[PDB]
Amino acid sequence: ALEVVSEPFRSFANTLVDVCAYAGSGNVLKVQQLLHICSEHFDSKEKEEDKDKKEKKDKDKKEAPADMGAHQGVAVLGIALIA
Amino acid sequence: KKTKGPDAASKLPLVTPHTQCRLKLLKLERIKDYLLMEEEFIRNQEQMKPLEEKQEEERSKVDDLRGTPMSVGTLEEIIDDNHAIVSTSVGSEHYVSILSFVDKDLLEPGCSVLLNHKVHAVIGVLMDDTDPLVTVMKVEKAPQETYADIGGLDNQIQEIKESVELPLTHPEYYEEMGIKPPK
Amino acid sequence: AKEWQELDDAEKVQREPLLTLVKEIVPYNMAHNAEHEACDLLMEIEQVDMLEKDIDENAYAKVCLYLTSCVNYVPEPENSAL
Amino acid sequence: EVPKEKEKEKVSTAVLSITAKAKKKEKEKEKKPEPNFQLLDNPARVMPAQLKVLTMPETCRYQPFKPLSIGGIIILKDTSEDIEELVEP
Repeated sequence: ALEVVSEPFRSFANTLVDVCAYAGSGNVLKVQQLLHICSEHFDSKEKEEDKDKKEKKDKDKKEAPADMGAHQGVAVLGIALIA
Repeated sequence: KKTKGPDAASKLPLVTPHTQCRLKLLKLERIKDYLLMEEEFIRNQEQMKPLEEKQEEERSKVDDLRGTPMSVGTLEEIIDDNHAIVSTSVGSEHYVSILSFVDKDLLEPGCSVLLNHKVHAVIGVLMDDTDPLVTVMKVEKAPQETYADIGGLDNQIQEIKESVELPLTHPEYYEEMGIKPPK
Repeated sequence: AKEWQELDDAEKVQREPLLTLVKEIVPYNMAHNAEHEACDLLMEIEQVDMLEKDIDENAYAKVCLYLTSCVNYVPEPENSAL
Repeated sequence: EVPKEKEKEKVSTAVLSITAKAKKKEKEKEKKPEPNFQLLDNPARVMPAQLKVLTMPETCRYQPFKPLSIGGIIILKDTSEDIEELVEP
């Protein structure tokens, strides 16, 4: 909330700070919400370059799924963020 | 390209405990959770990013020039840069003109060549002519078993593993001596 | 939890964590205190299975780490002189 | 009388996992005049559906000597002069 006092770069920092917080804490709430909003709010307009950091940080909060969800993150990443 | 097309499987990283237990419940729930996440994201991003200025008018032009019912024919002795000979399924040697859309490379004799129905003209190359009786032999839903499921065959399993898995797992082990891996 | 779990030293041990978790989520500490007042001590050996399942479960818990925090406080006594 | 030019271009969520319980707990934590009797001007349109059920506005000084169940131009009775609102737009 305190970082809501700046331009879309405030949204940048918001995504970054949440990611830097949840390193390995595999969840669905924050992951889903960021994954959705970040790419649903910045690709349309000229202001962009946020929708990369969320996915590029799915590892964080997901990089340590007891070495179980890793094989799923690979699927989602490879299929989506490239193809 | 030599695509190393995998079995396009393993969508089940494998539930560790097989005894009905809440651990199983939680793990399979995690699996479903990521699957639903993937479905949601793909649908949402398909709907969003209004690239509706698509179709790349030009590709529409190409499709327009290559009419409806295109036909599959076998390219033959290529005569000139802008000319080549084709052989339809009835084995009739038409003399068509290679249009510009076709990459002059990748069109070798014996390579199946697309054509325009009315005026036989090489319109595009086809690099997928695998015999529909042969493509049915590619395993695309990996059978659900693991080396632990089989038992009592250590010595007889290590031998296969040393010629079906290790040679592509740690191939340095083999080259270091220069022995070609058993095939 | 104190009687049926180890009714014959069977694989029922794996089910007591399920019961005590799906139930008494908030008072799981106290439900465990009542359960392990006698059940853990009657067989110090059984505690290994409990520790194993809780360890393998810690990686799985609620989105909010209240369970994961819960599954982190609870294992200390089990790792204790117990 | 409305532009009626709306556009959402959004996707509805489908998030449905064990996380629903956390969503519910967090949500609880956070939450804890009409026409048919109006008036009308003189040269105002009168639909034939109401050419026979209108109202006689006696307020002004004059009344229509012609029976009032039709439409069309009807010349009213001429009362004394010096009336109010002698307007001829």
